[PDB]
Parts: sequence; structure tokens; C-alpha cells
Amino acid sequence: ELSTLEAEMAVERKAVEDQRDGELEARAQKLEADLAELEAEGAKADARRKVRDGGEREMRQIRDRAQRELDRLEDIWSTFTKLAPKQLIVDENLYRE
Repeated sequence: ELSTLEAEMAVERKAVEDQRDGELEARAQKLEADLAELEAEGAKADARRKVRDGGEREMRQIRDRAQRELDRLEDIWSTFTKLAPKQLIVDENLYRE
């Protein structure tokens, strides 16, 4: 069954990556649109730089979140493919997955 399991796993990873890229794109267009809204109104360069810093931090959070999900799924796949008797699973979440 390894070929089918590897396929379905690959599809799941793809879904996580596609969702991540969609979130990051929506957040990028939103950041540019918000900075454009603040440039139309009177605004300080330092205030707009604060807004851009916030947007970049949020994108970093989206990419780090999706990256944590990808790493979790990767650990699951490595653990299952290498699974052998006498091996200890310390993480409750990993064993339940």
C-alpha cells in the first residue's frame, strides 16, 4: 500500500502549500491596499512603515504556521515509513495521528 499512501500524503502536503500561498497572496494584496489607503490620507512615513512591519510580521506568521503543519505531516510520514517494533512514540498527538 506504500504507493497509494505516499500519493495521498503528497496531495495533503500540496493542499497545505496551496492554502499557505493563497493566504500569503491575500495578505500581500491587503498590505499593499492598506498602505495605499494610508498614502491617500495624510500619513507619516514612519506610521506607514509601522503598518508595513506589521504586515510582514503577519505574513511571517502565516508562513511559519503552515510550515509547522508541513513539518508535522513530514514527521508523521517519516515515523510511519520507518515504523518498527520496539520503537517508542513519546508524543500523544503523533501516536494518535
